[PDB]
Amino acid sequence: ATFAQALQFVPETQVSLLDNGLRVASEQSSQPTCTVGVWIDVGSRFETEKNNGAGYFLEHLAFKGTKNRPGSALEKEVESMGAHLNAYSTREHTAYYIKALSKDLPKAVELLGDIVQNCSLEDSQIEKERDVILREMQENDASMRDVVFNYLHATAFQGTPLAQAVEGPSENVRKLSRADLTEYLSTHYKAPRMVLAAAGGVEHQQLLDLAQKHLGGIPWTTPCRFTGSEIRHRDDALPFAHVAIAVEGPGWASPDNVALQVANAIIANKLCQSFQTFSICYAETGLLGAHFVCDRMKIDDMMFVLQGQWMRLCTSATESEVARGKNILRNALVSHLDGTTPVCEDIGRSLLTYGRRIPLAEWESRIAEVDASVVREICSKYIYDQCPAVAGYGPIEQLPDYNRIRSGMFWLRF
Amino acid sequence: REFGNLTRMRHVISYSLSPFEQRAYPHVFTKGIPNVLRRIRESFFRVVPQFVVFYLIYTWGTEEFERSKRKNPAAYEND
Repeated sequence: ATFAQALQFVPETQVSLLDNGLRVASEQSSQPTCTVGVWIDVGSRFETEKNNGAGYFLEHLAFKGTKNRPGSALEKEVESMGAHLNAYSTREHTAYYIKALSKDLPKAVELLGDIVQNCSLEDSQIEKERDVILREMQENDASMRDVVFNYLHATAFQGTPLAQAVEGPSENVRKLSRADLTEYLSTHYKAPRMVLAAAGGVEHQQLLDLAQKHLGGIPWTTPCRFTGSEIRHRDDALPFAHVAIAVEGPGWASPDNVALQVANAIIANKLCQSFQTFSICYAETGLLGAHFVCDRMKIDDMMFVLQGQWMRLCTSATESEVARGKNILRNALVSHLDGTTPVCEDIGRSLLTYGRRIPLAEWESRIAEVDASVVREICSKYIYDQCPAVAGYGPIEQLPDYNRIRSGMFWLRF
Repeated sequence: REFGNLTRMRHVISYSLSPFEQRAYPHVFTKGIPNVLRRIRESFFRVVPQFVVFYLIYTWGTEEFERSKRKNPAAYEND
């Protein structure tokens, strides 16, 4: 039972295409419980400035009422079965998933359909959601990391729909009318842009039957540029500095993603406080970089260490470090896929992203392909001598100026 | 005296662009030349008059020195 041998034991995810275009995917397993869900290829990047907060508002009011049963009735039905409904919205995906028992599958799928097709947008509920989101703005204001990453996206993509926040501006959510939400639903929540994904104790034909019964009535019928800018909010009274630096990364459909993951896994928090590396991926672009918290007096040293690690990977990457990174990536993948909710989310996102559920054997073969020479070449392709996007939430004063940061992206020795 | 601790500024946000993204000579004729012209207009009426007075004094002094050494008709006419 070697690792490569063990990967074959993973059951495949059967995929079927309905008449209206909805893609139904399942990963059956000997699990007492399952997590069904609907994933939609609609996010903030598909919204104009007129309706920037439309998707987040729809997520807020999705469980607050549908035509068949009022919001209280929907919530009571969820709670009585013991299930947990959840939803999330990214700049490119939107998911509603019901986590329940294997024998509760027939109801849950129906629930999803009731949420997806016929959503009751009560005006009073809409105003209540307005108030809730207005409070949630101040709630999110506390989170420094989220503000930093929003700054990073805004400065990196600027004049692109990929740069606006998922929540949207306060004015936009304030003036977002019901008709705008209905138009957003009509133009976006439609098959074949939907994947009904389930895993665990679910039989694929059962899921297909439920989808045809409930999710069968769904209607059948700008250049993204990376600008290496920076944003610098100071607020010197904050305890620790937050910084996120990134460069444009490849989209979802690119072989270089695995090498970049290995490079990130290869990337000393002693100088820092909590330093992390991220490889956010989108359809055609992506943010590959790092994010760390700093003392007021140690931003420069941490930035120097991070950029030195980047340069070392780009120029001279030994085989031992690359092997360690590959092992770390394999362990991270397999450990992340543990759990019913993770595999369901992976199925949905993969279908919305690759058009297919890439098996673990392919992932491991691709990782085995990765070599120190490949790591160096791809890192030089994407990291070496590239204009970065920097976002700093203060206290930032020791953060090097953009010319210094840019000059730190190449080595005079090399 | 290092950059870490110099002063306390609060919620001042600045946006910057990469030197390679932008152009080295923006608004050369739309803004640059009018800006230089307005700067020159502002400083002209405060700088020039002193040097104009200097030039007047220079010319008058040179001419008077020339006149001083070309004279005395009557000094020999009485002879």
